[PDB]
Amino acid sequence: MRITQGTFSFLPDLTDEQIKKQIDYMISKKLAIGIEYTNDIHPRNSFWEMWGLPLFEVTDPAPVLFEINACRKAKSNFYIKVVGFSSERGIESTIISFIVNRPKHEPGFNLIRQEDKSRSIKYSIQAYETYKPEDQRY
Amino acid sequence: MRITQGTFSFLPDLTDEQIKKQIDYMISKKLAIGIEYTNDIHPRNSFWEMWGLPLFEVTDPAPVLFEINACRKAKSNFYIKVVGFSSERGIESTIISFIVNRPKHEPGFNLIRQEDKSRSIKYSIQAYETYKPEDQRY
Amino acid sequence: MRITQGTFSFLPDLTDEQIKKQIDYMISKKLAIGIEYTNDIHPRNSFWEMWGLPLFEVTDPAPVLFEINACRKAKSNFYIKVVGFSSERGIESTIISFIVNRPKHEPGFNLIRQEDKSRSIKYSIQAYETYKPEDQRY
Amino acid sequence: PYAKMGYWNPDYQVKDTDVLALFRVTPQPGVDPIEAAAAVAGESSTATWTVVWTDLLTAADLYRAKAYKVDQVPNNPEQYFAYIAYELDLFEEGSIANLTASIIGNVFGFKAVKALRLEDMRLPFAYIKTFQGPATGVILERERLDKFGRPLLGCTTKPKLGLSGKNYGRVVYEALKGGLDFVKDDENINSQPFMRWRERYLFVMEAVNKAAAATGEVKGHYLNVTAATMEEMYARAQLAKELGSVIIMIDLVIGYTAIQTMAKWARDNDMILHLHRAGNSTYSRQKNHGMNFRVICKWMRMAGVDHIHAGTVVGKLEGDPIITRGFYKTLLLPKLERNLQEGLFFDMDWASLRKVMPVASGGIHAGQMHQLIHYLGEDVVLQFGGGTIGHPDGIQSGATANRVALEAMILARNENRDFLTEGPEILREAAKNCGALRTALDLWKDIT
Amino acid sequence: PYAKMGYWNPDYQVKDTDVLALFRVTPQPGVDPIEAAAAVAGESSTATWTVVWTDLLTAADLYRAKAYKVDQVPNNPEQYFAYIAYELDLFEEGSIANLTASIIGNVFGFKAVKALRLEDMRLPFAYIKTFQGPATGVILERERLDKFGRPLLGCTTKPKLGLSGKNYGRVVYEALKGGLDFVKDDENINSQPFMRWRERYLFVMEAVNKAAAATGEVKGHYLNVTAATMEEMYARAQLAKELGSVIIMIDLVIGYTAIQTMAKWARDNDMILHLHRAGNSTYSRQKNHGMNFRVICKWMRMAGVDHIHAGTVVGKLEGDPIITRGFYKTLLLPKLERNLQEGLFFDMDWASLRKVMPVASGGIHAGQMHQLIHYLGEDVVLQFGGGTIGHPDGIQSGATANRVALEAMILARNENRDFLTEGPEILREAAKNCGALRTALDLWKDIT
Amino acid sequence: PYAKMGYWNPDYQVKDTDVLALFRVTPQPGVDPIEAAAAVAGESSTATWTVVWTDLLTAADLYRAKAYKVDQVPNNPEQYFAYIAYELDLFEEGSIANLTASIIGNVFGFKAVKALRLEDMRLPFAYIKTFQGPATGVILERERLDKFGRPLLGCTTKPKLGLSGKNYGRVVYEALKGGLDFVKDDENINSQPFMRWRERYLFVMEAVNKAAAATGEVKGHYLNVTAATMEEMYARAQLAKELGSVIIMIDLVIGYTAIQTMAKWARDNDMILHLHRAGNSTYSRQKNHGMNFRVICKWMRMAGVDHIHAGTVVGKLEGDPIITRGFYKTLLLPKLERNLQEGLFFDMDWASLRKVMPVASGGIHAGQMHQLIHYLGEDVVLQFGGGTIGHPDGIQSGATANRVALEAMILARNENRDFLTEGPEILREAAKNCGALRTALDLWKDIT
Ligand SMILES: [Cl-]
Ligand SMILES: [Mg+2]
Ligand SMILES: [Mg+2]
Ligand SMILES: [Mg+2]
Repeated sequence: MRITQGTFSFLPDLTDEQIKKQIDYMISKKLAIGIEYTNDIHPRNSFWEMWGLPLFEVTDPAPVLFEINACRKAKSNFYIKVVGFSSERGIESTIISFIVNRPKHEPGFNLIRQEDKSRSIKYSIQAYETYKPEDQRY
Repeated sequence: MRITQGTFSFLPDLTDEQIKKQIDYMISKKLAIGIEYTNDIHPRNSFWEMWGLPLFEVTDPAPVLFEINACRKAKSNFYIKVVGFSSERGIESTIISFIVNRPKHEPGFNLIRQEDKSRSIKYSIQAYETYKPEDQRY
Repeated sequence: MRITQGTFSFLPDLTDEQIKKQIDYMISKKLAIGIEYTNDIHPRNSFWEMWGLPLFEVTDPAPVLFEINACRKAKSNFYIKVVGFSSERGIESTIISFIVNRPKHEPGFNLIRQEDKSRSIKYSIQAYETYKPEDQRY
Repeated sequence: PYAKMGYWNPDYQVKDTDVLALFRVTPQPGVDPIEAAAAVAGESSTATWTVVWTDLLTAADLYRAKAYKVDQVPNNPEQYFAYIAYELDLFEEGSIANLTASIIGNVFGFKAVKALRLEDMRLPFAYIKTFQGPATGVILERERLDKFGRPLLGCTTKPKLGLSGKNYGRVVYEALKGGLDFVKDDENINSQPFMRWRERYLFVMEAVNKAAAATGEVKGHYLNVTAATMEEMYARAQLAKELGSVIIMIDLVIGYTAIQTMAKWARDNDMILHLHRAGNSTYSRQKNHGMNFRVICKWMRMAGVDHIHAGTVVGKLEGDPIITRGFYKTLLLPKLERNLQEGLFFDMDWASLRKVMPVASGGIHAGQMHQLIHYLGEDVVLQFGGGTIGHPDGIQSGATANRVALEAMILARNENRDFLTEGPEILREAAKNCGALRTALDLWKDIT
Repeated sequence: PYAKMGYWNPDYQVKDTDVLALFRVTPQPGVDPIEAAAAVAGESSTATWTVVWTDLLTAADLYRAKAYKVDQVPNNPEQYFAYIAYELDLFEEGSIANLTASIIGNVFGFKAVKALRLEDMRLPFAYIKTFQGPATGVILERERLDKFGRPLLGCTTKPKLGLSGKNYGRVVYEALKGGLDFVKDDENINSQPFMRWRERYLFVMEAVNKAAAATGEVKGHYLNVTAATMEEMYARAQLAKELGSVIIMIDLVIGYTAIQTMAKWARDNDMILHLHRAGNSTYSRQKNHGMNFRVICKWMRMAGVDHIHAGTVVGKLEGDPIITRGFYKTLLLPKLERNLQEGLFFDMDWASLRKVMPVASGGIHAGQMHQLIHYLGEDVVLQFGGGTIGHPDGIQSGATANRVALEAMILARNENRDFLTEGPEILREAAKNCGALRTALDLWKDIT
Repeated sequence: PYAKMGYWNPDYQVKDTDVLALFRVTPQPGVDPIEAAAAVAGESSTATWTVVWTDLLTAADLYRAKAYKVDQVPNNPEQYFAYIAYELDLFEEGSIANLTASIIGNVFGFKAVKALRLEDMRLPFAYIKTFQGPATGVILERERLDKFGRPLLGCTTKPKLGLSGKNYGRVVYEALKGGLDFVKDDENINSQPFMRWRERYLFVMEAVNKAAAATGEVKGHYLNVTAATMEEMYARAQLAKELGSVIIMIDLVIGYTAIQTMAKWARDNDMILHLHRAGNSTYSRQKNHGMNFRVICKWMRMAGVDHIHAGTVVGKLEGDPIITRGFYKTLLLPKLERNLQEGLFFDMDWASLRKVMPVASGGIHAGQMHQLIHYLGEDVVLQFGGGTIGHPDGIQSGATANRVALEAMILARNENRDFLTEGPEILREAAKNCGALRTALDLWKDIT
């Protein structure tokens, strides 16, 4: 199935020119720009791996695009996303986050039902690929 | 990944001469010296298997080193550690514990998130090799 | 016994000239001036009877002194006090309160001990004159 | 006399600690605007039944509200804007009941005043600082959902009522799986003979977890905890919590104290708290009496709710877009700047209280998305009715069309396309890769 | 660099919401006052271990304290007054721990700063408005005691320690009956092998009720609830309550959080809350390090205690009278006005927080009453030691002399006698009708 | 008279049950050391306001503190060491408030004494036996962490403040994964408008569990439970517990009673309890007034905290190394032996109370590790600031360099290399297999 975390995940995968235009947006919003990657795609996995540090005070999308493609080469069978952080007072947080690479195939999640008191159930989801070590995923 | 339980796990694997010098330390601290091994590498696995009893009143590192190498031969695809126990009043406990053998490859751990009340999560880690019986690990 | 409610009750009963000088004080503090009387002298009797309304915006002590003496004539076997109320923000309350008449004799209070849980006691005080109707007191 | 009793003071200087109110006053036929304002001021403070000695035992002046400014309503000869100041020490800290009791209660005027509407309030910084503000707030809610840079999507279950627990969960599951971020209980659905609340909550949780496992997203369903007594609301809130719901809802009709009680509970238990407030309550399109919705927005942001319905400009609700923009600002901005066209009469610092999320609900569809993004911005929950459930291809499909249209419009906004002018072509380029959207667009363009 | 890192800003404009601190700074031999101030500012905020990318994820500037003004201490070439501003959003509402942790904790300076004392704080209105203030306060405490227009009188039980419950109650009863408004537990008397707390409380209540029945006044004894844990303090507080005590006490050494917890308990249970603070704690007559007592006075009035020892001018404690007058103002006034001679560096509005009662304790006797009324005013508790217990005629008699002297001085003050100049003749006219006072005056004039 | 009233007794014999204090006394210009000591003794016990019959109802002598020894401070003609004895029956069992109230409170001296510092205390065995001691203690803490034979590594989150929950968790996760055993909340970070406490705790737990899964180690984050009231601290402590945190922290400014309450809670709930105490609190480099830190160390080990900041010798804090060694011994040893150079004035048996872990924090970096191991030993938490976060290669990398340097130095210590002399070559041999360390070493040698 398609994982729909991300601002634009209901659109087709973004081309490099679309990606360029989103970097331009972030630049004009004056965001820090980070590249993060993971192959544990759980919705509560808040901390993907960082590909380098976020880029601050950026003025040209090309160095951002170069690092996206370097991450795509090093980590092609990972989810890769671009995050825009705002330092604006009373926001101080991500304001955009979108997928720039998906594995070729997504098996999805297992649903676990642990039966509890009366009719209540305690739920877990476990991404199928996480039943394997990191280097065997996707 | 490298498991970093142990006093010296951020250093390269110890040579036999380095190992010898650590036995000498323990001898001069007057420790009991134990050899323990496991292939369930969970951080809360407090009880590894003992390779023989601890050695008491030791004066020469050679018999300690001989048993380390015998354990390495019998259990090469296990974690093997050397532990120094103090009987000093108000300590009475391990005061040094370091790895002397690791499996050739470490796949690591699975993170399980069981969703609980509100936003809280109950966590488990499960070493990947533990999804298999002991004799099929590493 | 002497009841020692009042600002000056450890002094001898105030003469008319002393009383005059205290009215002058209140006038220069810009207080409302009330005359209150009671023959239930319990310390938690917060509400004595008012002799007329308080006098506001007073400039001459004579009308205050006239009403004190009129109350003394109408109620000679009562406690009579003069109260000064402040309307100053964050005070808004009595800031002086003194006796200007006492009955000729004070019998005092009964102490009641109602025994309660373990060693604790619930206490009441009852002024002896209050065992009689108002018109038979003092 | 009211103008001569202290209540009218043209020379009064407002302090940073004063609570200020702006009333739209319509004076009795042949009564003076100054006397009218004075009456309103003198009624919402120290009621002068003539001569009272006991006033002189207190700092009387402090407790009197001051009418300090009167302007003629521009475009209405018979109506006036009266500005009234209230000392901060009149008000219980942290209490909306006390604030509302103080201002709109005492405020009479039988003989001088024909009609009165409260238009706006300037709550001073030090007063606002006594309230919790949103339990979660926009920034934290987005961190919990891992959802950034776009409006959120929701809809109410259709039909409102009558589905069993199991068939109710079915709708919730389909809609969530199809694309929506949230589904909601109707404000009417509490606990009734056709369906009691515990089975609803139990089947809903199954739907919500199924939908998260099918999408890899955080999903939510606003479980309505509205009930007749506090203990009952707490019981319903406590089951949502126990079962791991991300969000609950309450109806504004529970009233201020139950709202504050619930806002504190949602803060203490990590729960998003959506407030339902009827967009077309009988108490709606008034120009004469009552209070304007911007005042409700201020008080609810102070009380501490996380979502409130704020209006659309387009669709079925026929709002003045600039007045609406004013409701959004009230909810979202850290500082409000006076702007008479938006109906904001005072500057106001929000004292770092968290942001409330506006909700746009009401006869909206996927073909208006450009207008919706343009008028309402990206911090908003857009709620689509039978805009989802009544897609000829299914609930999932209806959800997908709405979600694609939204992402496509936000992508064009970020690219700096003139998406308001080129919005229809943007939707049509999106529909090209999306049949559900193609089907959605054809349906709401052929007639409706 | 600290002056170049943002921390020194001579041009900064203080806001009404800023928390301000005035430190007396002694810079390292051969270091600049500007760099010294900057260091203090930069340490009590964002610690610059050089280069940190994560700062750029936040509104960094907001969190940095600003050194904005430096003056040379007049009469001391080597010491400087550094004024530092802190944004209000740094501070937890209602939390003294957080305030003190923030200000005096982070504030380092090893390389630039040799010594540092905190002299004063400007707590902004909106911050003060987040604290309860005194549980009771002066005005309410006087209404509960029915005692107006004079200082209150108290003393500690002598000996401090060793009396059984029954002999302890005896002293309490004699002293109260003789004239004193209050008797007190020593700060050392908690619960010990020579006497556990329950029997003390039980015999004290009998003494207190006996004394009220013998005088027709409200009487009180400060029962010390100080204990090692909160549950234990609560147990002791709960027995005082149960037995009907008007007043309890706590020791400042329990620390800030237990104090706030107790202040809220005393508000909720109608109990006057006296705080014991050592007048000559080893941490006393400093000019170099620590914090000045005026800051403790501000924080304790905010926390919510009802009494605190504030000093005398005369007697055994050798205070500068104008500095003391400054402590009293901090405790009692609704607004503080800068006055460098009193050591008040900031104007400060108290935001209608209740008044704390100063306590004057320490080597005072009845012959100094004119000086005591003149320096300390009428809102004060005067505590006399063996000034009462060690009267040759008995404890009752010692109490009576103190009480007569007090009433006589207040009567002369109200008559507008120049009671400071004619104080001895005033006491001597009073002693004429009062043998216990005659005896008291002879004793402290013959030698002592 | 004080020397003639009982308070000076040169012939007194100390008992094994006495509580002893050593004060550094500076007598009033032209006052006798014997009278000065006597004054201090007589003030911290039975206050002699002359003649009190009620003393004769008690075993008076028992309650009087005895000045029994006076020595001239060697190297300071005007200062004296006064040794004072207090009977054990004066003190409430298990109560730090009572101990501190008793000793440093009552202790006055206006007329005889100019300045007074408390230097050391001899708590007798039977008294110490009444306190819990550390909730966990060093030996148990290491068994829970499975970490033996080396210092532990930590750092505070940078920036101190301003990061959202999610970006805050990011730092925690990177640092822990990179090598650190612990990350910590700043003492300032409680619950504030930029970030409330529940979201912090929730994201931190995710970071901590992610880091354990990435390393196979036990990981911890000191969640700060410091709050304004006890109920609030308990709520924060109860969430740390619920979420499975190994460790929490409190600020010394909460004060003694909240500390004891928390120490008992941490014992009862299997939680390591770190105490934050400001290394450069304004109340720091005194020689004159206050109390020496060794006394705080004794009381906090008795109260029952598990970690306390004890100082470095090197780095930014300019400590006398032998005085520091004395603080470590106080915290760690089962018996203390008098040693005047370390500032330990009494022998003291610790009565089998558990060990507190010293924390070294303050301008330390990986290039000083040989000095750190040599001065501070292996039972210590070393906390590195931007020594980690501001590594040019990332937080993970900064953590790795610190961790490698530490292991390499401990390995050389165990091999019996003269690691203090050959420390730089040891670090350089380690950096050869470790780029992050190579990068770390170059940075702090080029200038800084
Ligand atoms: Cl479970
Ligand atoms: Mg709605
Ligand atoms: Mg006192
Ligand atoms: Mg620390």
